Amino acid sequence: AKIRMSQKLACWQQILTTLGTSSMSEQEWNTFFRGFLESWQ
Amino acid sequence: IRMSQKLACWQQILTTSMSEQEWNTFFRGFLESW
Amino acid sequence: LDKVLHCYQMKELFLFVTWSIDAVPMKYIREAYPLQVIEFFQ
Amino acid sequence: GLDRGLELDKVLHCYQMKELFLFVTWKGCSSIDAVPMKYIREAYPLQVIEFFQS
Repeated sequence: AKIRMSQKLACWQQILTTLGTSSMSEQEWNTFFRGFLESWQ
Repeated sequence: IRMSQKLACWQQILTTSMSEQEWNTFFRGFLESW
Repeated sequence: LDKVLHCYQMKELFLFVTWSIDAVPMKYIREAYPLQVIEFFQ
Repeated sequence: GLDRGLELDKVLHCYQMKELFLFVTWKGCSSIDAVPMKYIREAYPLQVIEFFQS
C-alpha cells in the first residue's frame, strides 16, 4: 500500500464527520489519530 | 450485557504492547462499540 | 451456537458468540457455522 | 457525499474505533471513503467477509 496522505486526511475528516468532534476529548481523538496513522503502516 | 463479561472478552482479544493511556482509550472505544 | 452478538477488529475480526460470551476469530466460526455468520453480517 | 450511490469497488483497509471503519473505493471514482462497518456490511455483506477472511 502506497496511499497518499491527502486521501488519508480525507478519510479522517469523514471519520470526524461520522462520529462528531464532540464525541471525544482531544486527548482521545489524538490517541486514535496516531493509531489511524500507524494503521496504514 | 455485564461489564465483567465485556472485560473478559477485551482481555480474550488482547491475549491473541500498548501505553497505559492507549489501553484505556482503546478499551473505552471498545465499550461504546457495544 | 445460537447467537452472534457483536464483533470487533484488532488483528483479526472477532465475533462475540454464545452457545458465557466468547470472543473468536470470525474465520473459525464461519467455516463451522457459515449461515449464522453471513446472516449476522446482514 | 461519501455514500454516493455507486457500486462498491474495493475494500482497501480498516480501522477500529468506537465504530469499525472500512476504507473503500467505488467504481469509477478514484477516491477512498471511510464508511462505517455496519452500513457497508448491510449493503455488501459478502465482499466484507471476503475482506476479513482473506
